[PDB]
Amino acid sequence: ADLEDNWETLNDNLKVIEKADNAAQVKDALTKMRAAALDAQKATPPKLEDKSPDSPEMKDFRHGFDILVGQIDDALKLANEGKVKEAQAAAEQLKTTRNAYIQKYLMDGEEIEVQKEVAKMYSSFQVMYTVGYSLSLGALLLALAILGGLSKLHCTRNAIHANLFASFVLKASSVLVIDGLLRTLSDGAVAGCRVAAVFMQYGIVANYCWLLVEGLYLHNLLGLATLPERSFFSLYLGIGWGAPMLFVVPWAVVKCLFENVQCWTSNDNMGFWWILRFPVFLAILINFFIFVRIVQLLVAKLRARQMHHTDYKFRLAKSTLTLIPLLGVHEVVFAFVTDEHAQGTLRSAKLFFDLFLSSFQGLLVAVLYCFLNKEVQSELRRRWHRWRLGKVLWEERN
Repeated sequence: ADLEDNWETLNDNLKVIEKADNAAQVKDALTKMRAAALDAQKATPPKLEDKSPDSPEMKDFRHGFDILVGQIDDALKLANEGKVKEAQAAAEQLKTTRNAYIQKYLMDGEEIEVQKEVAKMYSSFQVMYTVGYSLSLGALLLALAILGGLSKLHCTRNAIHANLFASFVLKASSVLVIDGLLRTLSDGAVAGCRVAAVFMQYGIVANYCWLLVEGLYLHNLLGLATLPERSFFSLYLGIGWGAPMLFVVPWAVVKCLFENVQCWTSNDNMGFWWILRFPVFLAILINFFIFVRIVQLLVAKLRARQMHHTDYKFRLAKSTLTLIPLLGVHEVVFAFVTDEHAQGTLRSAKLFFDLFLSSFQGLLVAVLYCFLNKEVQSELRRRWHRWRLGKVLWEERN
């Protein structure tokens, strides 16, 4: 019905035709273009809303679509004869008619301004996630700098975090190299982000095994609180790190050299479902059934008053069960919840909405586990006054 909708149908199906491998694909796309052209022909472009429906402009507008439908039918005849290449070549000539007959009626005084307003919004969203990730990066760089090299260093919990934070810092930095290189002999830099896109998919799944570790070593460790093994789990600590590398790295490094295109590799279906969608789904599934037993045993400690309102075990509990569903579900909606291709206008809205939450991802983890823990806040203020005292006595020495 709406002209922009039919106009989008025409553009996406041109793309379908351009990338088609057989006549049936071309035929189906041309069919959708014909139907779209027929609908658009009955609409009123913005520049002619004040004009009469019988105006010479509206008659010109409608004749352009008669020409287009004519060319579409010519391309259909070719596709129906199995002439894929000829039909594809014919489809490339539609843009010529659209530009000369219809394009002059969409770009008017008001509509040529919207073009820039929409443009400064996508470039604002471009820094809006760049800022998110830079702060998310900096948070984790600071969160690790305080936990690393301390009396916290003697903690094993403050290591299964130090790596969880290391998985989000590897990702955020990879995204700022993709973002950076995508706006800059030349192949000495063009292939430079290709090796960087590796770490991003690597550290995109990795931030889900470390999210598996946090869920299990609340259960297997604090949940049970009866088993002697606790520190010797390094055999499954920085080894859990291995699953988002083993069932990812070949499924993307070998599948890339097979069908490589741009820096940020696009949907290959067979390629990426095996690459990252495999271990991220394996991790979010088994993290739910442990989570529901976590709360099941947590409420048992209410009447028994074991895990008290001020227990260190209970603090970690109201911070890890706050990161297993929030982070888990919203980055599960990411792959397939609104799984229909639909159109580009509605597709980008999903992408930009996922990029916004996916940017400030490592900020909230750095806050929940590091900057919000009460024994972390205290040791920090302890050594601050001791350093300050240190400086005072140092000035007295000389």
